[PDB]
Amino acid sequence: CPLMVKVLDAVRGSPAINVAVHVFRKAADDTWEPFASGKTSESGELHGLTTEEEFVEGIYKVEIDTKSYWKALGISPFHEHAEVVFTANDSGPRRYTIAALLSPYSYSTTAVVTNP
Amino acid sequence: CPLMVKVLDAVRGSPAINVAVHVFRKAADDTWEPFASGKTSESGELHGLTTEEEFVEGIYKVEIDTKSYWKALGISPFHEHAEVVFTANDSGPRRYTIAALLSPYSYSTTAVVTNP
Amino acid sequence: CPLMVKVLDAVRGSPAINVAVHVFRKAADDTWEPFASGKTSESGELHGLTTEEEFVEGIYKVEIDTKSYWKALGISPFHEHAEVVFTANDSGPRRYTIAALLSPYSYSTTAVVTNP
Amino acid sequence: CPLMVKVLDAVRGSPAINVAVHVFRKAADDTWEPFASGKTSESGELHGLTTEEEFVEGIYKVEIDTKSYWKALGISPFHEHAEVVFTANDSGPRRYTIAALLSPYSYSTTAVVTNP
Ligand SMILES: [Re]
Ligand SMILES: [Re]
Ligand SMILES: [Re]
Ligand SMILES: [Re]
Repeated sequence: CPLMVKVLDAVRGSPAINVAVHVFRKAADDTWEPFASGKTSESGELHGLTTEEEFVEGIYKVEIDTKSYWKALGISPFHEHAEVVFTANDSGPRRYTIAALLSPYSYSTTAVVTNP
Repeated sequence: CPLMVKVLDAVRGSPAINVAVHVFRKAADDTWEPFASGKTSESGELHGLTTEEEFVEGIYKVEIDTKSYWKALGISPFHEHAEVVFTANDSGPRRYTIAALLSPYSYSTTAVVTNP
Repeated sequence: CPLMVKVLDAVRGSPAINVAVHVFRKAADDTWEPFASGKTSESGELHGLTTEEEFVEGIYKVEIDTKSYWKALGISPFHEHAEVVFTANDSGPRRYTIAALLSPYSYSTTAVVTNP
Repeated sequence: CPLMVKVLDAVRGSPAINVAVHVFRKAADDTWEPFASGKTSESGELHGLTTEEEFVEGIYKVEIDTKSYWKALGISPFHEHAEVVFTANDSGPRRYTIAALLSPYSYSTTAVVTNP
């Protein structure tokens, strides 16, 4: 419940299905440790990355790999990786939605952060 | 010139060229009155809409004829047109740049106000 | 189920609660007829505007009035109305989400259009 | 100059001034190599990053130090920095303009490619 990633295609007005998502957390030594991963559903969303027990304060990186999405559309992408880096839970637990909007020459990302 | 409009196409990664733009100003009876109109240049820009003297404080609406633009490129888009409203306060001379970024199912608009 | 409007605040990373939403449909005579209305919930979303029986093909306008949201934040907005106009159901029934992202000097809107 | 970066602040409706920008180029071993860096001017622009000869085909990452920018304005933002990737193909001379629009919880990036 506390972390959900959503990916949308601005050209098609559609969810982006089968986008690979990787989450890393910055460790003590300043390296990126693996945290969680998954693939977006039919609705362009990925739920169940983590639990409130595991999603502690820290610096997180969310990566998306869109190759499979673009190729399913018959598109040969010129690049296919996007990353965002943020601080989480630093004023207490919140629920986070990280949304990306894709097009060929533009990219947006927005975070919505709510209470219970 | 105190008012410029700039339009960008996120599908082509290009200025949006020859796009029709209409600017309206809210009248005292709450109707939108025509103010100026034009078509974007080869750089995606439209200047010469107003002199400094004609550009008074008020609530302005910029309407961008995205429908015709996308259809001319063989694309059937979502919106009939793109619209943004912006307010000009009274001030010393200020330049207002209205920037739109277009995709077939999404757009974003920003008003940049600078003291020249 | 077929039409949902969502409004988000990009400054705060939050849903925009109590935003008034009005939907109009273009009639035979080219006037805008009232269609539906409501207010966004805690989650920034408004569901239950219409039913598949009523949401027929046509040209629709979705208006938002953000005054109550901004004033609750202690903000005195310089304008507080946004509109989008689109064609619906023209290739068969779809579900539509119309999302707006607000900030003081920018505005985005995106439509996501899916099947069952 | 064939590469320019432009950064806009959606909270203030202004160019984002004195913002640090780093540009990296992907190397043959898949690492990001430093390419150039600078700070935005009073118009929100950064030019002089590269000569035409140094700007070869490749995959480029533009990192914008949004964290420091927002903190300097008294705002605690979501992202540690903003990142966009763009690819340059081999071609006749082309100008690449990378445009970012910043809010504390959202940003959008676009690559505009023009034939001068
Ligand atoms: Re991508
Ligand atoms: Re404004
Ligand atoms: Re608004
Ligand atoms: Re690109």
